[PDB]
Amino acid sequence: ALRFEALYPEGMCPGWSVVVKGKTSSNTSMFEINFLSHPGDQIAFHFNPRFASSRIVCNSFLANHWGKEEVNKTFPFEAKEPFQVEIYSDQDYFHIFIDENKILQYKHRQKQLSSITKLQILNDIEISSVEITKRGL
Amino acid sequence: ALRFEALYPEGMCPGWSVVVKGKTSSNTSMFEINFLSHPGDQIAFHFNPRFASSRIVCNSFLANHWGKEEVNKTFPFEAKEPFQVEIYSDQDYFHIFIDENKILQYKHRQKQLSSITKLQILNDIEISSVEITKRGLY
Repeated sequence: ALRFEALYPEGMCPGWSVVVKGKTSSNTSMFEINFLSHPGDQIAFHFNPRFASSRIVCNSFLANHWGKEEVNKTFPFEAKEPFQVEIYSDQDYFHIFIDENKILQYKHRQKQLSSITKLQILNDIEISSVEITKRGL
Repeated sequence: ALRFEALYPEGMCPGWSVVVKGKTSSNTSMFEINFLSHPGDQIAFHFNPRFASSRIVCNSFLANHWGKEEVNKTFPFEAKEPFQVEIYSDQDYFHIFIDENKILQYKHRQKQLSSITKLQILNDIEISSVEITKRGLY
């Protein structure tokens, strides 16, 4: 289920911060935040907290398939408790901060960062706020 | 051209704030912020600062035509300089602020507030931030 999507045709990578605040209703479900590139809606970065297993799965969906999963055991989420996820990209990585602490970085596989124009948030997250802000200046 | 669009299928009206920061590139063009209703991306609320004449036009496209234009008495914007515009909706109005100071209110003409699922930003605005936030105690 699509919960939120933003489109910024000039490109939201690198140099933009994305802050998502909300909470997850179920202790067994999951949500994802995807950064998509044009053309073809390829997933440059897929950030997928899985509450049933208490893992964050990250990957990219390029050339119509997933690549190698990067699985992180740092899981700063609890069902029904508000959280804040901040994502920023520089020339080389996506950086994830959760409740103000650094969690992981994900190295770019899609190098056409400026073609990343869409932010998509799916599944079990009740969104209270999305903020997208230019920082690379 | 389209500068930004956001979609929240659960309906971003009423009880949501939208905060847009940016500046114009030209001294004499215009930009607009539209709230769009589902289905059909219909223009429930159109907010159009026009820098050539220094007028803000607000309107809706309903029943197949643009309604009566509401032209604001003042124009607090300056071209080529950062600004912060906030739009908040309750049961009766869109409320518009600049630098957190209320500019105008626009009475809802589209009554299907829950069907307003898209925020669209067009034309001469170099966006630096968009924030869309649910009001906690509505």
